[PDB]
Amino acid sequence: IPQTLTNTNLFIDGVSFAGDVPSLTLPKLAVKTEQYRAGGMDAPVSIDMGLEAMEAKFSTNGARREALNFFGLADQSAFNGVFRGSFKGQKGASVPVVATLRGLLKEVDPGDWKAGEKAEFKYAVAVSYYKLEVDGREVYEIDPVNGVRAINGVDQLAGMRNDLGL
Amino acid sequence: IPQTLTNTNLFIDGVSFAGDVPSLTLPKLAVKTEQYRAGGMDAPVSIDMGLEAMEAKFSTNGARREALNFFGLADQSAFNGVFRGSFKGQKGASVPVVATLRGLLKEVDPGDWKAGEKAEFKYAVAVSYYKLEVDGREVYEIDPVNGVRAINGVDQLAGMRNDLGL
Amino acid sequence: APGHSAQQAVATAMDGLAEKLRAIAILDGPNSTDEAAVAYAKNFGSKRLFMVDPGVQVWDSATNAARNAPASAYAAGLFAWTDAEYGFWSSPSNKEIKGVTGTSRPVEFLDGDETCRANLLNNANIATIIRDDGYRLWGNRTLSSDSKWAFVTRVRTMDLVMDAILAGHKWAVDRGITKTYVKDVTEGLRAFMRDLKNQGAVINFEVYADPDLNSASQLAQGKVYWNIRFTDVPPAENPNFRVEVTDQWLTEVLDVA
Amino acid sequence: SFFHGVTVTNVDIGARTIALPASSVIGLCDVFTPGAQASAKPNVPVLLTSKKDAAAAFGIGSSIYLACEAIYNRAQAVIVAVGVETAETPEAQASAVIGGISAAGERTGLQALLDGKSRFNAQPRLLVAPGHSAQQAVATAMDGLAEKLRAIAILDGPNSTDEAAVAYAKNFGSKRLFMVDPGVQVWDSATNAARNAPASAYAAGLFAWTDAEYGFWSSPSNKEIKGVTGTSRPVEFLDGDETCRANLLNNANIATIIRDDGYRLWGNRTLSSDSKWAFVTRVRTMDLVMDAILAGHKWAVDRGITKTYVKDVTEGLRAFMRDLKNQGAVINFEVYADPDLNSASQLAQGKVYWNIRFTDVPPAENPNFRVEVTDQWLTEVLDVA
Amino acid sequence: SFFHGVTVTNVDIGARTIALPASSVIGLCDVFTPGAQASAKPNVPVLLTSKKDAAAAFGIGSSIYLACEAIYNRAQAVIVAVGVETAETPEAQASAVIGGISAAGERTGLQALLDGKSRFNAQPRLLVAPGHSAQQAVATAMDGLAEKLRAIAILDGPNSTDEAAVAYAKNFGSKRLFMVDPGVQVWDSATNAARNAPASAYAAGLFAWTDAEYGFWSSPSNKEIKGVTGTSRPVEFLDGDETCRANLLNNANIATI
Repeated sequence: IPQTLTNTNLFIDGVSFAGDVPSLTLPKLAVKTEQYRAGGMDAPVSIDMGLEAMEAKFSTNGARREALNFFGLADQSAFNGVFRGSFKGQKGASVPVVATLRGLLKEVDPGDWKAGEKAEFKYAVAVSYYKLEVDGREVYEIDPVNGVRAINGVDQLAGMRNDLGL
Repeated sequence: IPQTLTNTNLFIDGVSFAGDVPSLTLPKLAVKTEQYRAGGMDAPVSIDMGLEAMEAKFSTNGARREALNFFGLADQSAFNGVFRGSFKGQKGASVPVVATLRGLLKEVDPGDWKAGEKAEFKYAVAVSYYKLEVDGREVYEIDPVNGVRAINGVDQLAGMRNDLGL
Repeated sequence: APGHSAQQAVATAMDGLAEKLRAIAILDGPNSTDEAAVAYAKNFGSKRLFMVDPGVQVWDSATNAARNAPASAYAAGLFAWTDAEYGFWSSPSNKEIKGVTGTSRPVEFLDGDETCRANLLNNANIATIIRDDGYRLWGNRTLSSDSKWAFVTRVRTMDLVMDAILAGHKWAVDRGITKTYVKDVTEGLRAFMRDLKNQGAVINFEVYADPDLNSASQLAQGKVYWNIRFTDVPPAENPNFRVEVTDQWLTEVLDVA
Repeated sequence: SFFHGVTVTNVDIGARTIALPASSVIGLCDVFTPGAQASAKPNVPVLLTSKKDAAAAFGIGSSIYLACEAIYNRAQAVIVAVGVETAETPEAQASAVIGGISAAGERTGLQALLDGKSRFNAQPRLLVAPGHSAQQAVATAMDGLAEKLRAIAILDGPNSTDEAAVAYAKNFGSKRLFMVDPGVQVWDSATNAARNAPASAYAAGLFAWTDAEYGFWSSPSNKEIKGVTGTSRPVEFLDGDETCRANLLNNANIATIIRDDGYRLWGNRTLSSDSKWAFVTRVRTMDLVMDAILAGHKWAVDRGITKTYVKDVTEGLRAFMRDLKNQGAVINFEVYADPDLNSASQLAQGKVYWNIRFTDVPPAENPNFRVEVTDQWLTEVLDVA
Repeated sequence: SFFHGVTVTNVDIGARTIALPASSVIGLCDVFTPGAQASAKPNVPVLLTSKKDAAAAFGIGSSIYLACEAIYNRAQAVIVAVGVETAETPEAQASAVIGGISAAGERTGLQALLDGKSRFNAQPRLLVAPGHSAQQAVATAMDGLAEKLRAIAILDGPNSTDEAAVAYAKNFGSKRLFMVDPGVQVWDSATNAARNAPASAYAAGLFAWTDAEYGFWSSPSNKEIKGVTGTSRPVEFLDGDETCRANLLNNANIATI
């Protein structure tokens, strides 16, 4: 049932960037693993050790102001932004995929201005909070400063929250 | 007798992904070796030291839900999934190659959403259990947490199982 | 059923229910004498029934005097504890009945076959309570005409193994049969089964989808079959310490050296 | 009633035997007792795909069922069984197994196996008659049938002694006949004691497995008879010619069963006066090669002869033949349309001829490890160095 | 009955002999008396892995069992024994041990050893016939068989004197035949007195041990025959050529102890 992504749009603070954003990138949600090899067994196995540093990145190719004006902002996690993306599907009805991500803008990379090529600024928000929804349905909600890694409702850290006494 | 792979399909939990899975990848079954050079001989030789960390990876290019909803799931080795692949063969009769692999989803990488290119999510299950069959015949069965590396029936760790007293 | 159990009627009810349940029914036979207990045990032979004869004697603080309990309550309680801190597949044979003091009849137990009161009751398929002031239970055996189901360990394993299977294959009891339905289930089984092997519960196993039964007719009518043949942990019982007091190592010491 | 849930059913099911599925079909003819459960009218060839069908079709404690299990234990193959109702005398038993046209209704006994094709497409490539085979009569019937079939007929000679077996083998010389003397001795779990089987069943079963996972053109000489334990007579086998009991039986053209507890078969040779057809590999190849040809040139047996008919067939042959060469079956070949025969007369009368001369894979046998314990490499080590 | 506890059983079990497990199998052919306990039909090659099997298979006081112990004491090896029912005359005894096809049923006597493979995969690499070996007939049979087998046949010549032994050795010259003359003298604890063994059993046993902890390609020349005490004739051995009894027997191609 071919889905595929058709169109994409990017918000920062309500301000639509319907225009300059030729690339989005959601934070690669990865676990920490640590290949556990130990007594009684050959071949490791790997363990949930917590997630990796979620970093998301978009790249407007316009001097956009509304994006540049969050860089190094004293209040880390002030930059909010929402990465919406419509997946078409061969049978018409498009699936809205939307990923709000309160984080810290971190860095800004304007590449080689060449007087004949889309300048293309770049950005890389060090994501703090991150909720990825599909068809208006929570699939992920990863909150580090709180410990709320919750796959579609069920909170996989509800058990460690207690043992830590949070 | 040319074989080659024709078509491929991917299961996660019974749910067929007959649709979005342009790439599968079975876990590269590798041994640990350790090039043994020692007294009385020039040139090493290499020793069975146990296997390497089996990791498998598929990559649906649709916001599929049924796949995303296993990431970082508290219960490592809850993600099951079966990687089926039909090898044609010039003489018609296709050889079913199928590789069930109970493992931990580990990580999910949605690449560059570009508003004009298959978004292509990515996945990388840290495989725990893994049984690869050919023509409905067990070729591999690697189980680390148990020590059951069994090439088509015969269990090559049956001898170390005893010495360890498992 | 504490006390209400000497009565053959209640015990029969316990057995029938216990079957319609797959639950070890813990009886307490006639507290008085041993001849009665044995005679009573011969009336049964039902797998599930597991009897405990010596009525425990615990010191009730309230009345400040030795009460007299029916024993079945303490057996069941310790059964639960054994399921937890040891495993549901480990017998409660040698485990300590917490609380309580003596019994209502001193139970003898020694070595060398003999008429050891314990050996007697544990050859009529009855569990007793031995050692100082009701120290512990004694008897993995159960009331069963069938020798295969002689051990409660066997029965309990064979039951609770399946409890774990069903509580896990809940999804498998509905759903449109697909091409891969048979395999989803035969693998799901190999998962739970394997895990049980890992944590000791069993020793090897074998699951597959019995072909000589799986048919178009049965499938159209929803049904389908599988085999789950496995082996259960034999509880070590009757260690035979053979000993010879020789004079071999005599010269090896003493003389000169 | 229809229970809605998940029935946990406690039932003894003693270990999946496991068996690689084969193709080469087996014409089984043994005895049994038609009871209430053994649903199978005596002289009616039934088809079997598993032990469950064997049971439902024949008394679990029937000679038929024993042979069926002896086959399945090795390979899940398609069997065509014929339940010869247990007779009394050896003469009556032998006659009832051989059968014939007799009852105007149908072909009884072994002749019922000729119904295998047209009934279930199961044209027996391997004929077998467990026990009913010591009798020279039944064996002669097996040979004749086997010819009218092109099927290796697997006999089991007199289980007792070797002199009898040799004397018995000298009575034959018929290409197809392939004998197995030592009656296998398998531990029947039911009675909990060493049963005594006729051996032919296990040979045929392993024959099927060899056809599959090795090739129909590979001998079953050195292959492991699955199931079973010892034999009914310890078979000797060593090196250096000698009177090695195995070497003896495999010089009277008989296959034996050697190595620990009936480890494996032993003998590619077959009962044949003609030395050319000494190897079962030769016969089986020459037969099944043609089975593959005909099952493929079905179209060629009708149709208006055109100018290109001769060529369509000589090329179609070169296709199947070539494929067999590719997968090892043969080593080179040569097909053409024999001119000195193809004529206007023969063609008007439908007929036409071709040659298919080819060579078959010689099974390596008798490796002669010549060895000399010298003192050549002595100075090369030890002294000083 | 099934005792549930820990049976302290007082029983004389005289010292684990201890023995490194070997592989090279031994074709043993001796005599015994088929009684009620010695469960082993005379001309049927049985397999043995320990003294307990030897006892249950042959009268504890049988020549078979004596040889079995003589082997085990050195090395826990796989033996293929054939109980030649005790005959009367030396001629009848010799003939009954040599055997042949005789009974159409099976190969009797030493020829029963050819059933070792195909019965139990125990193709005798070491043939041995305790005592039944002074007889030139049995030795010839051992040689022929040994050839039809590629197995070192271990003879024991006439225990008495050395002239007889030498004269006896000159009758052979067959590669496989390997003779051991001095009949070992071991202290039988049972009768409490110096028994007299034929030596071939101890040689074969040590042969097996040498194959294991040294290699099948290492000679047993200088290796220690476990168990046993003196011989039935003090063997001299010194240096300087001379008439050293050992040097004599080891120039007529005979091994001594």
